[PDB]
Amino acid sequence: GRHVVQQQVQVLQRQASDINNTKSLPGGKLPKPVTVKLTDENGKPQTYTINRREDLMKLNGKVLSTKTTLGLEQTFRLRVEDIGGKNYRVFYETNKLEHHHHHH
Repeated sequence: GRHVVQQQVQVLQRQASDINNTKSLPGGKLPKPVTVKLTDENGKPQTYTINRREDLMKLNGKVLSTKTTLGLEQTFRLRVEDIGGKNYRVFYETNKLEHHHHHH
């Protein structure tokens, strides 16, 4: 359902936090790989292995689909951005229901 996205993206925001709080080996590679799992808009869970802090950027641009009862399946997009020296934050953008942003 929609909670798949809401859970996976939320935990990913925490994942980024872990990655961001974890020290990195020369190059920006991470001590220990983290498994992040996103379900694409077609409904297939893809498991990404974060071996470097920069792997967070791989997730930016990911598309999710949200199936909700009493509504419709909306397209959600995974967005990650830089906040510091190889430090990235995660959130989700929804262009299907725009309250302030307009598509360019």
